[PDB]
Amino acid sequence: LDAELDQLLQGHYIKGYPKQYTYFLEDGKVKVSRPEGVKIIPPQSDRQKIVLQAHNLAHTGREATLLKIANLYWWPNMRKDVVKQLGRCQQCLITNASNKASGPILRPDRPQKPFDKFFIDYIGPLPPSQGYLYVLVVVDGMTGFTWLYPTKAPSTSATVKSLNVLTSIAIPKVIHSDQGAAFTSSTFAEWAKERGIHLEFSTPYHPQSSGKVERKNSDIKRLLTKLLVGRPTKWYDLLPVVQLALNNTYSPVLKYTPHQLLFGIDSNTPFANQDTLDLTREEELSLLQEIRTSLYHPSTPPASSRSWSPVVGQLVQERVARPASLRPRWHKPSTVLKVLNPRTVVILDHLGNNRTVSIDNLKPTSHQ
Amino acid sequence: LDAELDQLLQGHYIKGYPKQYTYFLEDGKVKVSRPEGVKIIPPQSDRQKIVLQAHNLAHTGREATLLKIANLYWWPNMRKDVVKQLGRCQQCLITNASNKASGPILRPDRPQKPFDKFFIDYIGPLPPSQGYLYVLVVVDGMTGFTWLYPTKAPSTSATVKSLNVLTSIAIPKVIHSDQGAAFTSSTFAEWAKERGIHLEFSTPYHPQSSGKVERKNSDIKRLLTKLLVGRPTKWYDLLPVVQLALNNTYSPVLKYTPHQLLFGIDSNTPFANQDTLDLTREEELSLLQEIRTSLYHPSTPPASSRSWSPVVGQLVQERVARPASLRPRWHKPSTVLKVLNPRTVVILDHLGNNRTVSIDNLKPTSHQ
Amino acid sequence: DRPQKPFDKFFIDYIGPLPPSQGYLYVLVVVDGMTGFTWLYPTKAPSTSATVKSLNVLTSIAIPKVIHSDQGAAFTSSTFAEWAKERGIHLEFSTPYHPQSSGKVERKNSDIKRLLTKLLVGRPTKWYDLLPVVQLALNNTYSPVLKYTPHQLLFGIDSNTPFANQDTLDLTREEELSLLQEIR
Amino acid sequence: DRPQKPFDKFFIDYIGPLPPSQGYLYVLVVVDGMTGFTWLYPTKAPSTSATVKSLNVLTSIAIPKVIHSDQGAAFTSSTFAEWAKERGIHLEFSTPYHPQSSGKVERKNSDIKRLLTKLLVGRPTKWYDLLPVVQLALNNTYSPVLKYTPHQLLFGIDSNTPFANQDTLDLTREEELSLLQEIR
DNA sequence: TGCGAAATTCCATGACA
DNA sequence: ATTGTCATGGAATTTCGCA
DNA sequence: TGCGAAATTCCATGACA
DNA sequence: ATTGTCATGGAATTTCGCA
Ligand SMILES: CC(C)N1C[C@H](C)n2c(c(O)c3c(=O)n(Cc4ccc(F)cc4)nc(N(C)S(C)(=O)=O)c32)C1=O
Ligand SMILES: CC(C)N1C[C@H](C)n2c(c(O)c3c(=O)n(Cc4ccc(F)cc4)nc(N(C)S(C)(=O)=O)c32)C1=O
Ligand SMILES: [Mg+2]
Ligand SMILES: [Mg+2]
Ligand SMILES: [Mg+2]
Ligand SMILES: [Mg+2]
Ligand SMILES: [Mg+2]
Ligand SMILES: [Mg+2]
Ligand SMILES: [N+]
Ligand SMILES: [N+]
Ligand SMILES: [Zn+2]
Ligand SMILES: [Zn+2]
Repeated sequence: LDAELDQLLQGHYIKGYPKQYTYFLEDGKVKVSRPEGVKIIPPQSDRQKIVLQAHNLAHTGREATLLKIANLYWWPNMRKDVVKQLGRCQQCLITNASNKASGPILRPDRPQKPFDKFFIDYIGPLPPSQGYLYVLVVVDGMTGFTWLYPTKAPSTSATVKSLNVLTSIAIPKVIHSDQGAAFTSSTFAEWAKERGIHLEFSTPYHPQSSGKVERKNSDIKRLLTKLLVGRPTKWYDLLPVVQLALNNTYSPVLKYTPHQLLFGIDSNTPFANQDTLDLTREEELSLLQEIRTSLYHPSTPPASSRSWSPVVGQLVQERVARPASLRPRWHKPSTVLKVLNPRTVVILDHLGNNRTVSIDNLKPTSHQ
Repeated sequence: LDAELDQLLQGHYIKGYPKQYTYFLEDGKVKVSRPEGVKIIPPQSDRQKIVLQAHNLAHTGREATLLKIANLYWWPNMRKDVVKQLGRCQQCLITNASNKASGPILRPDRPQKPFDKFFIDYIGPLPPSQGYLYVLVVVDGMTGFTWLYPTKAPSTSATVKSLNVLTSIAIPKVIHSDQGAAFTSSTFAEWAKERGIHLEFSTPYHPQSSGKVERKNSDIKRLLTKLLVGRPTKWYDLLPVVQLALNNTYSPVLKYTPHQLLFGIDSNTPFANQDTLDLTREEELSLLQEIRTSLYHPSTPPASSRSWSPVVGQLVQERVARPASLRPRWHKPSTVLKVLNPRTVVILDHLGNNRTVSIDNLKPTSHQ
Repeated sequence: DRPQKPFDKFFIDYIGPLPPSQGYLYVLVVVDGMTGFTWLYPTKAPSTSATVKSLNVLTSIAIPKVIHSDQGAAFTSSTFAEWAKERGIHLEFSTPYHPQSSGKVERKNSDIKRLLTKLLVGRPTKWYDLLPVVQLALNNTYSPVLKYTPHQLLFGIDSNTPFANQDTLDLTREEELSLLQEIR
Repeated sequence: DRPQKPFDKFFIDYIGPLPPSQGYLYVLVVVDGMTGFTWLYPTKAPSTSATVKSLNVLTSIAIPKVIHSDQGAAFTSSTFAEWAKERGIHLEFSTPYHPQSSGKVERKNSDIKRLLTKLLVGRPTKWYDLLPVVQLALNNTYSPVLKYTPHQLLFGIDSNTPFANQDTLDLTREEELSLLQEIR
């Protein structure tokens, strides 16, 4: 502080203060004559307070804060002291946006068999039809075969009624859902356990994770839309038609319909494929197993040039889910406990709970 | 039709029917033995009806429609007949998504002088503060200097009261706004004409066009957020503070504050820049004019590999603005009258009105 | 002739009246000829209307080329015939008083009745809830004649509920004297 | 000594009472020393409170290093002095009964009073609405001594409202006999 | 053994609250 | 404790029909 | 006439309803 | 008849301090 600045005035050399400039006293303040002009060198014990006043004017980041300070002051390594404060401003940390993209998505292996994994979700509220408001959508992970159920509410009891009808056909190993009330209720958990079904949940507010069923929702709404053009939106009676229509539609990349992947033979629907007419059912189920294992599988795309990847013990912040008006978009900083995979982490949250979370719903806390 | 298919059976050659395959009669239907298997050749007069039934099952696009037809049929150039129908399906055309990106954005010249162009917009509803709900934001195009006005409603009368206070300082040549009710009212038009101000409107539902003020909104909300952390959202009293704070904040790319660009000298605010202390006001306004003309200007970025560009007389469709549940996202096809620039067009809309529209709110109608 | 396939022929039929379960009285029985797979639907009556309502559900999953039944009024109505024609299903009737299926179907329909009878004693009223597990049992029951269950033949994979406990299916001396009391 | 600059010194002062306009009675007059730029604010009273409320608006646009005024009660209150200190503004008072500005400011303040007087006759009540156009006139009025208008000196550009019609600013014989009637 | 055109495959775009 | 997906229609590439 | 480190510049990211 | 913008903080590049 005053120690350093005294030595400096009597022409001694201090590290960080380049000797080639002339440092002097004026108005009771140490000054230096810099190419930009004459600037005040505040004592070290003064510097934190200057940075803070500078920063607080508008809660500016590195450069804009520096530029204010540089108007009046100079000292060695200012940005280091600037950054020091930015890393300590609770308000900046929880309000600012991230500027690093997530690592490239994973493309999980397609479930090997029909009934290995169901993806499920609600669509709605839709306009009332027969006093129904929602649709339960169930998509088999392997085939993309889909079941549609109209419900009055996205409730556990409606979900249970629906799945009882579906599970009459077969029981799935796993059902995957987002964390909607209907799926996280303990009533639903009992119902699953009763049947030896494992429940698997998406990281919260990250519907990409339920991408199989989400993507199918789109198709469902799309078809419903086309069918209802110029009519009132009476969709209840259409659900069966949509179900059948979609399950029997080709995916140009696969060259198969969901029904074909499920049954290995078209039922009596229009333009039924007749290629296996001469094979026995046994020869047919044989070609089917072969088809099932050789389906195209996409691979993880290139990283963006500014992606970030989670490391154990790193400070990260969770995105606030339904942020109120004028409230920060980010929770307080928290710590990465485990890296489940390059796109999913468990964090300890200052409360501190364990939370399993998508990297897309995180940012790495800036300035360490 | 029956003509063509008769010639074909007796071993004659018809264009489009490769001679190397054996065509025969069976069940009263012309068949051909194709590498994929035996397929029926329907008479030309039958083909449109087949494509349509195929297509209608799920309103599928090219490949998925073709794959259904190919199960039962063959004829020359099927996809041509497939595409023919897709271009005629009103429902597909107005419901499907586009798969071509817009051409790369324009970066319009920065208005040359303060007061050449104002960009204006409302933010809100915000939580009530002193019974105020909205903010009128006014951004000078050249400087980015900003004026903030709290209003009870995004109304013409509130806008008029506000601009009367602002225009006391100076009158702008042009005011640019989106097409919010407040700005498009004829009361507002009178008010502008009275003062020789030209009103310039964004293409509808394309706030990029008001990007100067929109971007400033973000900053405004951001600062308000930071200031209100842990307090109730009493923002009314903060507007002045935010105004001053933002107008005096550096843009690291420019190295200037909006106030500096407006006045060429800092007023008595913290960390005021002192570099021109020895210049006369006249020398100062001279350096200012120089600064103003040499500010960094961004250039139009590279096109995406699948962008489309509007051509006069082309069928295009306007995006529906606030589409209802289960209703198409696109209006009926319309015609490009004039190409104002590579990113803006005038279309005649089937009603038919002239509409000036952003390319981002258009798609080129598929299959011509 | 081409080998027999799933969806080639559905065998349909009603079972009831039964003791009211959630205001249901009948069960519409659908069995795929080739795989022996069974679907059950509870109805309030053996009417054309209830048949249509039920098969509307099934045929939004898979459509048979041919449906076969006896000459039940429900199935011989011209309403049911319009329905089938709309859907491109050929209807096939067995001659009156002489029902014909196949060995496989006859046996399956026997099991169903036998299985139902077994579980509706002790709880003649809880059957509506039980339909799902009846179906799973029936469909994951091993076929003596073919090496496989209907599940396996329909989907070409093992099931996640293998019913290894091939039951008695017969009535215990408890259940015998209990079913003679519900009548008496 | 360093050359004189905008925001170096604001000269403030009140004008009134005036005839009620939208329940306003006074005008707070702010003139930048160097540029001669004028800001006007209508108040209900020449109080510290109304001064603070008004200057709060101005100083959210630009803050003067020094404010100068006479010894009005409004300006000599310790409330106004707390306010200025918070904002880092030095307050400067002219000695009582002897107001001192500069040639430029004195002349500007003369114009303002003269201009106001001119337009409030015929419509002594419509002045609230007129403040904006008074300011534009004042600020786009050519300075004999310097080559430029306040607008030009403040912003370094020409204005979009050049007031080429440098008016009479004097009272017509109509306006003279009209202002002797509002009093009488 | 190479041509023009038709078929197929590729793949960015966008939307699933 | 978990993880994007896939219809779409121009463009790009490959294959076909014929020689 | 070249080194290590500090300063500056670059620039993808994301959000303005 | 009109048209994106620009704070942000790591990384990349350039400049500085010294020799
Ligand atoms: C309340 C319960 C837990 N819920 C919470 C979240 C709202 N959610 C669902 C849900 O079904 C969907 C969606 O279909 N989409 C649309 C979507 C967007 C991108 C994508 F890749 C796929 C789908 N977003 C959703 N959101 C999570 S967002 C991103 O809005 O926070 C949700 C829930 O059921
Ligand atoms: C009702 C009136 C005409 N209005 C209609 C539209 C809604 N709008 C405004 C408005 O102020 C804003 C926005 O600030 N943003 C946010 C934004 C999004 C992207 C971007 F680059 C900048 C800003 N979107 C808006 N929209 C046009 S969207 C894209 O939602 O249709 C609008 C209007 O005042
Ligand atoms: Mg959901
Ligand atoms: Mg969803
Ligand atoms: Mg707006
Ligand atoms: Mg806006
Ligand atoms: Mg019978
Ligand atoms: Mg006075
Ligand atoms: N996986
Ligand atoms: N421009
Ligand atoms: Zn901060
Ligand atoms: Zn269609």
